[PDB]
Parts: sequence; C-alpha cells; structure tokens
Amino acid sequence: GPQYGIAREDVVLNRILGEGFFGEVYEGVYTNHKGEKINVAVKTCKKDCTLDNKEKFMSEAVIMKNLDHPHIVKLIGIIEEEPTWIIMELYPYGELGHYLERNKNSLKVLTLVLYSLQICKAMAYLESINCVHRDIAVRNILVASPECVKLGDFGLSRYIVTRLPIKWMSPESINFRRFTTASDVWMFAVCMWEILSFGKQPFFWLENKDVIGVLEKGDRLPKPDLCPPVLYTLMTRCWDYDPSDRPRFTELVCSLSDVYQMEKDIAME
Ligand SMILES: [Mg+2]
Repeated sequence: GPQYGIAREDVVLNRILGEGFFGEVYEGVYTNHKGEKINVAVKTCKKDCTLDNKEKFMSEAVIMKNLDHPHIVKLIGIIEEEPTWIIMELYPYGELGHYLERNKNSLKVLTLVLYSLQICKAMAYLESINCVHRDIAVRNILVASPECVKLGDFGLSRYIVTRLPIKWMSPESINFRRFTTASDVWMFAVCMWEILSFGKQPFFWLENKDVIGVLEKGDRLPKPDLCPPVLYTLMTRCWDYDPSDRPRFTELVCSLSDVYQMEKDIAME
C-alpha cells in the first residue's frame, strides 16, 4: 500500500508563528504530490513534556484530524515520529475579528448572519458527540474565504486565574468551572454578538472581575446596532442563567437558517 502520512521532507519550516500550549508553532509550506504549495502552521510538542501532555497533544490532533467539517479548521497531517509535527492549514485572511474590523464599511448584515450560521453548524456537529469546545470567539475563528469561516482549536483549559476568557463565559463556567454543550451555547451567542458588532470585545467597558456581578443582576450585552432584532432575541435565550433553558445548537441552526433566508429575501426588496 502507498505511504499514508505526510513525509517530513514535504514540509519546510520558514519562521516562528508563536508559542502554543504544548510548544512552539512554526509557519511552513507543505508540498503535496501534485506539487502544489500549501501554507501550513506546524504545531510541536516539547520533547521534555510529561508523557501526559504528550498524550493530550496527540489527542487534540486526533480530534482535529477526524472532525473533517467545512466550518472547523483543517488538519493536513500528523508526523508522529519525534519531533512530532501537527500540520494545520494556514488561512491567509486570518482571524475573523480582525477581518470584520477592516471590512466593516463594506460588509452586509447577510454575511454576518451567514458566518454565525456556519459556526453554528460546526457546533451542532460537536454537540451531537457531546464534545465541548470552550473557545467560540472571533479571535478563534479563521477566514478561509469571504464565503467560509472555520472554528479554531479547542479551548486550552481541557488539557487541563489561567487568563480565562471571563467576558465570553457562562455563569456556571465562571462560578463552578462547569463546561457543557449548554455553556458552549452561551459562548456561541457571545461570538454572535462579536460578529454582529464587527469584532467588538464583549463587556469592553468592564474589568473581568465586574462581569459575574453584572450577569447576576440580569444585565446582558446590548443589541448591536445592525443586529436583526430576531437574532438579539436568540442571543438573549442563549444567555439564560439556567443552562437547561438555553436552546440546543440543533435548534439554533434551524433558527439561524430561517433568519438567513429571511434576510436574503428582505434584501431584494
Ligand atoms: Mg428559567
């Protein structure tokens, strides 16, 4: 049978991209069999790491390899042999938050609803296998093309004050470190708020320590200027203090699809 894995020689490291949880991340170029140049991010794991952290590094690779969803970031390959490389597709358009900020003056509300729906579909898939993501935010969404966004890597806290994203988190996550598909629904609605606000930071007017007090009073993020009122109602249902009262992602996909079709039609007239 033909060689399955990526050969290490087909991946050239060009520069440091940054420091990740398990080790350094490099920018590189992967050359496929057709000779095409594919820009990649190469995640590495420190050789000195505990075999537990080495296992978890591989576990995340295995999940990303198998998800294979149009709205989740693509894994290109795994080179298991040390030094272990996780080869991810690199997206030149970059993060969604910055993309929205630079394109604010040309972006239509239709497109913001589309991105929300695309991420919602990714989340419905994760919900179907009870897989909790914990980092659904515009800084962790990549723009594959103007037509397609992709949810990024799982939240680091699964691995396991840690600089938690307090301003995006459900009250049960903040208060009791509970992370469930329902706390993902809360976070997703914060992500929608970011999208429909062209990348504003949620609760930008508060310090992290102020956030839970505000939520307990029943205060919530305000309606973004260009947010369709129907979508704000959807967000408010996602921000129910009671996780059991929040919509499931399956329900949200139906709701968002309806809104998308409605906005497309309203737009013509
Ligand atoms: Mg209730």
